[PDB]
Amino acid sequence: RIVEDIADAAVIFSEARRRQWGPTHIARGAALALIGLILVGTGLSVAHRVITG
Amino acid sequence: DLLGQFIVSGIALATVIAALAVRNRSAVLATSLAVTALVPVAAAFALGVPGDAPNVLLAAAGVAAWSLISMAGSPDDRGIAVFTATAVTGVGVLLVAGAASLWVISSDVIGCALVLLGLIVTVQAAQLSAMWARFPLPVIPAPGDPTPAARPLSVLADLPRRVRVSQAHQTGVIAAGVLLGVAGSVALVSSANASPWAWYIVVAAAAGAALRARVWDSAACKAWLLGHSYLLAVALLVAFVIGDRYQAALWALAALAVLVLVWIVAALNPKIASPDTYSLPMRRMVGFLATGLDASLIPVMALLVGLFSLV
Amino acid sequence: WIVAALNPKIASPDTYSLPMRRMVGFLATGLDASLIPVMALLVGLFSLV
Amino acid sequence: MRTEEVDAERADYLRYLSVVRDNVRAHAAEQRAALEWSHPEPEVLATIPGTRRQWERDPRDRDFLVLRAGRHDVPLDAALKVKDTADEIDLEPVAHSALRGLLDVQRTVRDAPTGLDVAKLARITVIGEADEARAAIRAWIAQAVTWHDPTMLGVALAA
Amino acid sequence: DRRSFSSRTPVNENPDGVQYRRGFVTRHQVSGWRFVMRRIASGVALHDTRMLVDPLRTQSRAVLTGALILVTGLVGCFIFS
Amino acid sequence: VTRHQVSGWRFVMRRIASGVALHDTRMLVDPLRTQSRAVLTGALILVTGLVGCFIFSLF
Amino acid sequence: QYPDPERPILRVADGRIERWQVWQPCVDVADAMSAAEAAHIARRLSRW
Repeated sequence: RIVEDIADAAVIFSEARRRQWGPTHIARGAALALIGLILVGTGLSVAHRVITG
Repeated sequence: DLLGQFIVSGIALATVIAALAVRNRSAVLATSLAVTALVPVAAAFALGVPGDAPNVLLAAAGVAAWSLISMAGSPDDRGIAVFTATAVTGVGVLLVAGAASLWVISSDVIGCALVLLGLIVTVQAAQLSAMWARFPLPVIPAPGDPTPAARPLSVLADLPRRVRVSQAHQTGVIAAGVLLGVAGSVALVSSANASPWAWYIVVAAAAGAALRARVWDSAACKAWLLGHSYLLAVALLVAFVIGDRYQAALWALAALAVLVLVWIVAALNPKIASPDTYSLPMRRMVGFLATGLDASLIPVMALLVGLFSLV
Repeated sequence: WIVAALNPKIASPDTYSLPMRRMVGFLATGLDASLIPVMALLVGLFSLV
Repeated sequence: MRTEEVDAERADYLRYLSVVRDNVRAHAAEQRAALEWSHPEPEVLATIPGTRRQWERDPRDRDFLVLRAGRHDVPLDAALKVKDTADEIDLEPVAHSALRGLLDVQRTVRDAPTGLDVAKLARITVIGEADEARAAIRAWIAQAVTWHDPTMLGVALAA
Repeated sequence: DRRSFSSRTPVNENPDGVQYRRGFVTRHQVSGWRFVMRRIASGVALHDTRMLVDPLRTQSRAVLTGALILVTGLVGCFIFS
Repeated sequence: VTRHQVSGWRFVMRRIASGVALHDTRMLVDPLRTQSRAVLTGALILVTGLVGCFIFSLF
Repeated sequence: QYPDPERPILRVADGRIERWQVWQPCVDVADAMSAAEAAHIARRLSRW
């Protein structure tokens, strides 16, 4: 296709993106947050001992 | 000794030329080499400056130059957000480091400068991208008779490439925005038992980020935005432990726990992350709130840095 | 003068933005506007009243 | 009466324009669909002599004795007429610019199956290299004979 | 009513019909440019350009208001001395 | 003399000026006018701060 | 004498069929057939 109105020419040629936020990126966000939390708590106590008592 | 710098210089020059040489055949190895090429260059142009900051300045200039000259000489993509973000953050840190090096700085003005630069770049992110994409600028005519020519079909056949490049640039710009928006906000509160206006500033900037993420639509951009509070929390945590305090660290963990709790209760509950099920007045109030936050930011920043006190 | 002599795209006001050549207007309005009160300072008229 | 209102009106007109562009693109889709249906590429015609579409061309149909030769820009037979009634009144710049930039690129279909009709030619004379000619000749002559009843049109040769 | 004269412009068909070369951005042109660049810049962040509510300009004018109130308080306490 | 009669006069004796320095009489936008009020207002900022500082000693 | 649209003149370029008017390519990608292809066409069609 050929479009000249740059407004549509951007709101049309950016749909090869599956960009929909939707209720599925929320899952990976929650999961990786949880994983980081667990690891950082453990490593926090790790360094807490490798540097103090 | 010096040999630690001769090695860096040689490796970095070799990588520069090799990444400039394989562009034509691979176009995929080329960009990986280009990305890794800016870790040694900054080492050589900073440690190469003898001293302790009067040295980060040249490193920032080097990464900015390398990023800029590699992004332009590139195909459609893979010059992804990584390059533009390095470029913007290098330019900002160079601007701030010059003032820090040639003059004296309270080591708090630094935090003010960085949070300001981050807020500025984030707020004016889109326009800057549309600039860097080099769109076909409008042709607004006078009410006389300079009846202009229609755009040739060539530039209209080249447009889908520019659109993707625009999306990429704007993601990268937001990335560097949050990256600096935390790179200062951590150098602020962590120093040694500072003023509560710093507390309100960091929480205001975090809420301003997390409230901007209702604007954009590219998922990666929204993720970068929402993640600023999280990255801030973890950076404070490690700066505390290395700061040798061991008291509010567990408080940072408490905060991070609330963050992941709200994340979870939002995750398996597709009735709170749904803007439709809410009310119009609440939408309007959230908007007014997001306006009020970043409105209030700059005056309270000036108060905190103390320029109402010089006068 | 030289870089604008042998390079006929900097001395043609058509190839700039619309809002960039806009502000140059503001700049050229402020500069001559401030010029009279600044003279009052230098001459030291304010040290008489 | 300051810039806000005129900008609102600008935005409204541009939205209307987007709608019209979508509609005319649908019309162009119909047109290219039909023209591809009735003059397929000179390889599919190997499969046509079998199925029930071989003598599917009749003297009442809009495509009759039309011989395809290639692809180029067909001018979109639909109308696209605006009802301009002004005596050189000055129209808003940022709207008129958009409409003008529309009425020139969405008026001609992109590469579409052309038509070398022979119902009103009575003589064709090609010029140029030997077999490049006999190519297009054999091409449209087969495309002609394949669609129309052998009891309706005749061909003659001398070589 | 007041019998207004809507702006008009015909042709020329003579010698003085292609001699002016005067580049001067009129108010309308700068308004139009502002609007176009704020309808593109809202087509790569919102992914719809019906332009009913623009929050980007809202953000930018908010930070501007912060700056202006900053300078206002600055001088209003500079007069304090 | 109504204002329309004077609102007219200053307009024609500006359309003439744009005539001989700008070489176009469309008068869509005229920097010469800006040139006038700019240097003009820098006189006012003087005269007011003149008054505002004369009154400053009046405490 | 400005050839009539009927009984016209046609020149065959590499992929053009350029009409004769005063060069108005009139086709930008031409449809060309091969000999053996037409042979197989005739063969198939002689059946019904």
